[PDB]
Amino acid sequence: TEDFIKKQIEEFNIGKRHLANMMGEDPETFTQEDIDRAIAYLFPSGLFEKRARPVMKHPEQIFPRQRAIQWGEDGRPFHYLFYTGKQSYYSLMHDVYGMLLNLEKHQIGSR
Amino acid sequence: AKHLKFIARTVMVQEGNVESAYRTLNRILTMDGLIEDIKHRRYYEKPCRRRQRESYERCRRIYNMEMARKINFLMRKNRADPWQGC
Repeated sequence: TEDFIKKQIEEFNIGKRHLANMMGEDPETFTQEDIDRAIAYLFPSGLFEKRARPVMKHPEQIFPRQRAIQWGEDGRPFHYLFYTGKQSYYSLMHDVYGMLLNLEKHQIGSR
Repeated sequence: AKHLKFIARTVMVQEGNVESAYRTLNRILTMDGLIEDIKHRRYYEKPCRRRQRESYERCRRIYNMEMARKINFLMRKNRADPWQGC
């Protein structure tokens, strides 16, 4: 939940300052690359799978994107396409279709 | 036997394409039912088997004609999806 992620971010900031102190580097200019190097030094793991190795990352990178509750206190959902069960996908499709209608009315670099 | 010869089931070859002449003659015999009649008359088809085959062929023709009618009726609706996306 949001409060949980906020607490995790506070924990991460405090721990980042602690790790900077441990390694003697400046807490202010301590980057994620520095954190990864420090953790790799302090907790050496030879596990082949990089994901199985110790990680001290931002909670944003760690935790998966959790979809927020889709209705308010009154119970009414927020998006008018909520009951489709795929509100975001169908909203995107609806917007694309509207753009196509407007276009029809008026008139090796990427993948 | 008692009729004149070379009038019935006779086709004239055009420019010497006997293959085309034979194809035309075969189409004529098939459409008139002579080929199927000869194939069926090779052995005696007992009356009950004949009746069953005739009924089966009639049902098959009814079904095929109705399915063809449905296909031709719906063929127009093979157009490009007009409301693509929505």
